[PDB]
Amino acid sequence: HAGTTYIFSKGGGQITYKWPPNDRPSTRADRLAIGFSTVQKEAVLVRVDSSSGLGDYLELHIHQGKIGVKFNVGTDDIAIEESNAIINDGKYHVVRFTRSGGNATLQVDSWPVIERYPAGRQLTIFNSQATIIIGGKEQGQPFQGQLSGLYYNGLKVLNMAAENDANIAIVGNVRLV
Amino acid sequence: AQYPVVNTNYGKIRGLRTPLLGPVEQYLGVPYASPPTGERRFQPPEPPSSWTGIRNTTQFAAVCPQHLDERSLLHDMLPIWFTANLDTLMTYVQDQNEDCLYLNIYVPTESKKPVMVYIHGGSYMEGTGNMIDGSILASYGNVIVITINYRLGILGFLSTGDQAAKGNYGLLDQIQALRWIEENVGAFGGDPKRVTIFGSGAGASCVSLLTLSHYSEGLFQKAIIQSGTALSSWAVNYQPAKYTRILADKVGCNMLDTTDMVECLRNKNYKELIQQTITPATYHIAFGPVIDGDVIPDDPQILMEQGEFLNYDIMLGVNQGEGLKFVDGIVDNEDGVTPNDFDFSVSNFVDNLYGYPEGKDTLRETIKFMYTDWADKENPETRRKTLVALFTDHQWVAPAVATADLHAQYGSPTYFYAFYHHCQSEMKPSWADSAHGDEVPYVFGIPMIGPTELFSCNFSKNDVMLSAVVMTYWTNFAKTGDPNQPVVAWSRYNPKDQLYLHIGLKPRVRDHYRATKVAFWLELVPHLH
Ligand SMILES: *[C@@H]1O[C@H](CO)[C@@H](O)[C@H](O)[C@H]1NC(C)=O
Ligand SMILES: *[C@@H]1O[C@H](CO)[C@@H](O)[C@H](O)[C@H]1NC(C)=O
Ligand SMILES: [Ca+2]
Ligand SMILES: [Cl-]
Ligand SMILES: [Cl-]
Repeated sequence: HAGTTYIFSKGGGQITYKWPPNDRPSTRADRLAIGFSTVQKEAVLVRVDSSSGLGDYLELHIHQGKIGVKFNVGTDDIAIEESNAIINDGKYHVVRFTRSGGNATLQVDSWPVIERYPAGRQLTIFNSQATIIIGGKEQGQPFQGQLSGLYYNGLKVLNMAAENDANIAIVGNVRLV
Repeated sequence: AQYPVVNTNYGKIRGLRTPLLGPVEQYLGVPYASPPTGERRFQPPEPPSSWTGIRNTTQFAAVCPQHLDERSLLHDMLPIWFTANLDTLMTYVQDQNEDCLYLNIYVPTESKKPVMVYIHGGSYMEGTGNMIDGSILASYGNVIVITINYRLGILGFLSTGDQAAKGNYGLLDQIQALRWIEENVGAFGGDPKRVTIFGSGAGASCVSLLTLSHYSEGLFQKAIIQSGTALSSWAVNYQPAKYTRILADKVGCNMLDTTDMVECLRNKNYKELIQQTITPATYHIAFGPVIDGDVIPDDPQILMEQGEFLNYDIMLGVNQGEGLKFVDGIVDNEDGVTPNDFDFSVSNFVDNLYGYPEGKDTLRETIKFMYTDWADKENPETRRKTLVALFTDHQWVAPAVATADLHAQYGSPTYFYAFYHHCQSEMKPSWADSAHGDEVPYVFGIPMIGPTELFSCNFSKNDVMLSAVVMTYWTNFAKTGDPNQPVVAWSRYNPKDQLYLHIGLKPRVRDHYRATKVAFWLELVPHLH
């Protein structure tokens, strides 16, 4: 774990970045990375949501001890998983996710890059990105463990949270190690 | 100080310091791409050559080729000031050259300034950025204003509908200009992270198309789309091969192979090409933007319905009576239109825009009903207004609102206006309301100086002040994404409340601009087919 780390304790917690309403980015390609440690089999780690009314979203999660991303940019849900690396072991891990239109990459540590190429024509724009929620409380799957080095499309979100950025709201059982 | 020099990434240029509001530095005839001549006719533009020493950019370069001829001209599509004043206008295009990719920079003397880039154009066939002087807007708004020249007509938009000539060269030119600006505006004290593109008419259509192209990514953040959209009958050419063939056959390039056909066209003298008459179906274009699958990747309707565009701050609008020309020839001595002329006029409209047999007896009767003032159905002057309204609604308002709704729906900050003012002049009959192009003088501060040869308006104190209001809104938007903010309140537009600014002597926020008429065109008329 390097630099700004946050610990998430029993009962849960949350870190929310709201984009100023006049400046919600729409993207054709995305890039998400984070460092984590957890013993949990189930949690939502990070979730980027489009404004109310729109279905587009991107969600980094753990399911059956395996890290993956599920996103939607207008066609269907597309899922990508590292379905071999056990990552719920209390040890530090890095996950890197890439999206390009309907296509996506994922890798964990130095394991081979997983690629996903969904079949049929695909929408490509993630519209009107409104909130980055870190912690999984809202999704009903709170994360417990540590997070560091969050990067989303250039935004080093956790540092921003460390430096009291106006748009960040920190709630619940979350501590700035 | 008087002839200031700026070192661009291609070498130093020398401009003029011009007084009018502080003085403005003018750099005219700056080259932004290599001449699209020879092998590079019907190809994408290429970057310009660099030079040593100082290059004078102190007068307008040669303009792009165009042949202005009543009867070749697309009258219904050109703004009133253009068609009203075409002698003193041919004056601005009398010096042509295929080598014409030049832009002009207006820099106010006064960190890093916003940049407004204007895309001129009436019909894609004509014009030059040079007839708009950006000095007043620049100096009043403390923003850099750039005007451009891009390839026009055949040279700018010829396409075969296959790989031989993919088209959109003029749009590619606008992109190349924006690339130049991104890399070089800093040297003039511009901020590449605050580039607003804007335009009126066919220029507005370009601006809308550019918001749908992956090529635009990073080159600008805001757009102002005045009196045009990507969705009108005349915004896009869905039948380029047909018109290219007519041209080829006229100039003796009859080969059937499209690759050989283009090479033959490529070696022809351009003057021979522009002298031809290729007349398009009424209200459509022979040469213009096409759906090539790369630059414009699909029908704009589909792209916008589906949300396939990035998040630009957008301002758009329309003028009260854009469609003045629709009543050419049928207005009598008393400024009225007869019932027979009303019928004929709606009948011909149906034939030109809804030429499906049958279902058109129905459509014609419905349109007549919709555009009759049932509370004053005998008044010939009202008949006239409604006819101008029919065409204005159909060609401008309905698609503007369609466009506004779709940007707003996908979360891009949207601002809508209805422009209800225009200058007193002889360019236009006294009964007419604000016509196509009438906003231009206000956006560019012309009243602050006086009448010009193109806008021979008799301006009043009110005109000066309305111009001040418009430029403040426009440049505020350039600065912050919000026309109310430099660092009367114009509410944001979303498709729920649909608030818009009524721009006139007394500006005011209102809602659902002509919603019933827009519904009629967008909702009812499609069903019924
Ligand atoms: C550029 O034009 C100015 C206009 O007066 C002139 O003085 C100057 O000599 C020209 N450029 C060069 C390189 O001489
Ligand atoms: C402007 O309006 C005035 C008002 O009487 C009148 O002289 C005429 O309509 C216009 N003036 C000029 C010089 O055209
Ligand atoms: Ca989408
Ligand atoms: Cl009516
Ligand atoms: Cl209405």
